[PDB]
Amino acid sequence: SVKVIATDMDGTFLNSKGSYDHNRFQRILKQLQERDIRFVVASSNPYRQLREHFPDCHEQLTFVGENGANIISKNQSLIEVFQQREDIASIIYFIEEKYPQAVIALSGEKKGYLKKGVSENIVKMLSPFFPVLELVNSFSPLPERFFKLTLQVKEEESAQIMKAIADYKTSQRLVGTASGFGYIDIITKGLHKGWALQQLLKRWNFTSDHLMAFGDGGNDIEMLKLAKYSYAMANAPKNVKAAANYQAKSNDESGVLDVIDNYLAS
Ligand SMILES: [Mg+2]
Repeated sequence: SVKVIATDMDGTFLNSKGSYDHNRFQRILKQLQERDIRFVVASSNPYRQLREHFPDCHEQLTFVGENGANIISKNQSLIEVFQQREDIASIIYFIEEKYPQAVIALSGEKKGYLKKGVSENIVKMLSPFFPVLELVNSFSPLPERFFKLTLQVKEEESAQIMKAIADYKTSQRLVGTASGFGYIDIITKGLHKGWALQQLLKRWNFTSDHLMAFGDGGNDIEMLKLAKYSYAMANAPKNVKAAANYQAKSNDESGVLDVIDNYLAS
């Protein structure tokens, strides 16, 4: 009895080439709509970057970006929660002083920011997760309103740095969540994809019993635990599989659309 379908993007809905079966999807979408089944894109990426994947139908979908702080539906802003400048400045000072190896990117309403001096190769890596990317000589004072920050770090120091963040004075406001191999999103504490879906379920008057959800990452775990019909991609790591009730094929075998066509076929 599925009424909302929510999917992660990178590593899940998207294949390893960063694309998906457009035709198969649009035909599925027509089906979902005529059944009043809601479709939710739930990603750490900014909304502006998520809509580009759905050029011809984005206005018919709901988007959860920034892991949760920004929600758009029907091409309209439903929720936008910004971090406090004082908190941002403070966690930045802490990371610069304590973990100089982490590359810091700020994710703003309209663009992203890196510090000048970051290597071209990093700039080239990140520039994909941002509409526009501006380089500044300092973060103090700050530039725009910001949904989240992103740290690029060695995957092996990831846990340590996340714990350092959780133990810092900004603790009640800011928390890290693994948003990919070698990445930590510093989000407003509690504003994760599970929270986002709860807000949408509560607003559409459904329960988690009607939720089907797909993920492959740490930042998908609250969402997966929430959804009764929770799917870890075949390519997800053990801990993310632990949070799911069902396993899908890999993102390179259209694992998401496969499950959806299966449900519909039911
Ligand atoms: Mg992912």
